Amino acid sequence: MQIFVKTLTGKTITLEVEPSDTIENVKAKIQDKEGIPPDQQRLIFAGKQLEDGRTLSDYNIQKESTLHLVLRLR
Amino acid sequence: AGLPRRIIKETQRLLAEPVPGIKAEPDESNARYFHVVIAGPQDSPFEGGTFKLELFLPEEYPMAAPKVRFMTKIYHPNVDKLGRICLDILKDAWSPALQIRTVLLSIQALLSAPNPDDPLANDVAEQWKTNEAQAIETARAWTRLYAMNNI
Amino acid sequence: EKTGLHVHEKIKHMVKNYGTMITGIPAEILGQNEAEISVGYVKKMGNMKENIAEVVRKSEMTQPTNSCGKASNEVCDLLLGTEGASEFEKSSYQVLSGDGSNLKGSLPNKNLLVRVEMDRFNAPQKYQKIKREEFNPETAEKNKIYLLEDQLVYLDIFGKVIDLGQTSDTCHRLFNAITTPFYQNYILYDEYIDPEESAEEAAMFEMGEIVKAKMKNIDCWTATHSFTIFVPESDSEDTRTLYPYQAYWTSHTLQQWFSGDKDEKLSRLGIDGYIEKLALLGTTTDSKIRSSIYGELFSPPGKEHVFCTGMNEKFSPLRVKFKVTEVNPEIALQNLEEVQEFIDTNYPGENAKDQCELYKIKAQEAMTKQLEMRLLI
Repeated sequence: MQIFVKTLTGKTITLEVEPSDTIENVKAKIQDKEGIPPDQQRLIFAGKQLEDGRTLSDYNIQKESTLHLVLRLR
Repeated sequence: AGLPRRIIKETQRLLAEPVPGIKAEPDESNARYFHVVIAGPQDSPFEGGTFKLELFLPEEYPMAAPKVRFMTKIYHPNVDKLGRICLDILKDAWSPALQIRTVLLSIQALLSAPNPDDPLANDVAEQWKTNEAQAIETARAWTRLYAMNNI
Repeated sequence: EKTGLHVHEKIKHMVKNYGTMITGIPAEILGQNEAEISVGYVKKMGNMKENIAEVVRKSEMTQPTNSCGKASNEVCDLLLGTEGASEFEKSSYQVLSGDGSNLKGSLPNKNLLVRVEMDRFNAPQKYQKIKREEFNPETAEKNKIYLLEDQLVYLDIFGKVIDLGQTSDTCHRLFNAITTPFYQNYILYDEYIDPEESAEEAAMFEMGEIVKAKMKNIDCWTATHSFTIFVPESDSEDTRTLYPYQAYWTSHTLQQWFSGDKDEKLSRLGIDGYIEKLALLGTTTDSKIRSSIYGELFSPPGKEHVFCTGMNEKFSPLRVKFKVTEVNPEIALQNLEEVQEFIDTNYPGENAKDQCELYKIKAQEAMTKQLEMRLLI
């Protein structure tokens, strides 16, 4: 329902979502909260990268979860 | 099935007007499978080699990207241990205005322009970035070792 | 004696030199946080100090951000300050005039900072005929067209059903014209399908031309790129040019952007010259020139002719959005000089390379100490 996203800076930011919110949605949630486009972000959860066609319940994360926002890739 | 026209016509256009340095044929059985030989580009550590690939059209093809696998052993930092290549699009995904010929061309280009700052095989990328000249030396050795005498 | 070119000068020197350090996060926090996300890369047998060492060495926590939006964000909180930029967040972006008018006219001869956002048109290119009996908007694929026996809808990114203004008689026709089973679930704008072949293909062509038409009045837009531009106070119409500041996902850092002096190279376009190119991005319908210009503006230094080719041909149409505000050299150069204090205080060294090498090391140590902690059972 409402989740956390921790950056490497330790800047935790909290979002209100829905179990049937697509992962492409959370990134736009983040866009509205941080002014970072979704194409310039990558979310991982408990090791695993999250892909754009899936939902939080399909990754099995609800209530007080932390997603790591990753803002450097190669 | 074996249609649509799109796959049919792409497969004709590939056999009719092929990509210089690239041969790409359908498999007799399975029209969505493709045997590909790409020549080592001139002015590259793979010059004078021939490299076998398989290209598969997934069953959603026109909008899923085709899967590509190097069969031939190659010393390149954008091809992993299992001959997989990064087909990733930059701040975008695969559109259907991208066809098989674009991916074939793209692999070709990648052979000329090895990118170690986007590694898929870390040991070789890591050696490509510090001892480039020793990387390339081994690259030429491998193409002699695995990519010459292949037809 | 506090210029506009003094802020360009100082922020460019400082990014170039200290990289990730301009943010002013302590190395001990980088280390801990990276340790946290990387705990699971450590091998579980052998001597742990060596296994940890191996992970800590391969790390790249100190390498600067890559997200174009996180870069532009941190430019903002320098030039404007925390509370400064927090209330520049508010300002809604103005989409760029066909020709470039609103931007030119939104550029007084103060010390201003435009922040741009750039949107790509993420319109559906998939459609699926389906029975209504089995639809379920929270079950099916989003950003797609659905063709029911008697209605033609779009499921959008959030999973809203949006009707596409078609009678049920046209829908009926279309549904029933499309019989060959691999075109039941397929793509809208296939170029190999011929209206003058089948009724099926005429249908698939027609439904596609509907959707294309409707869709040019629907917010399909999603954000793709982020940057800033800096417009220092001049004393002329020529002694005035602009300085764009970006990064890019998996491409380059602001540090890299400055070290190949792209900002300067784009300031040698002219202000009208930049905006004219930038304006054409959103208005051309030729992919080859959308690609060309995109490369010219947004590629890392030097890869301008190969950044947007083959697989990275730009096919989505784009929408440039800008918002402006002003920069008090005095608050910005205090923001920067306050960062330089932090660096010199906590990461002392007489080369800057040395100050960074100290940062990294202190990061690595922190990280090593957290992992050492975490993995003692």
